[PDB]
Amino acid sequence: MDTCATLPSWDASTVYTNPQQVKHNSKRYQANYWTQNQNPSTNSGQYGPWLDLGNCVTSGAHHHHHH
Repeated sequence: MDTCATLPSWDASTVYTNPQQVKHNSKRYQANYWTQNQNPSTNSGQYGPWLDLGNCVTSGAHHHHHH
């Protein structure tokens, strides 16, 4: 069962926060701070409302070592 089918989801009215993951069209994205409600691709420059994540699952290997 998918790692990316248990992620939180965004709500259209809600202003989003620091980089938790939210999902849409069964992929995810990550907000940095308050959103623009614009496309992320076009905002791939100056200001970063939300990042468009290339993957769904987190990367292999874990630099955090469970302290």
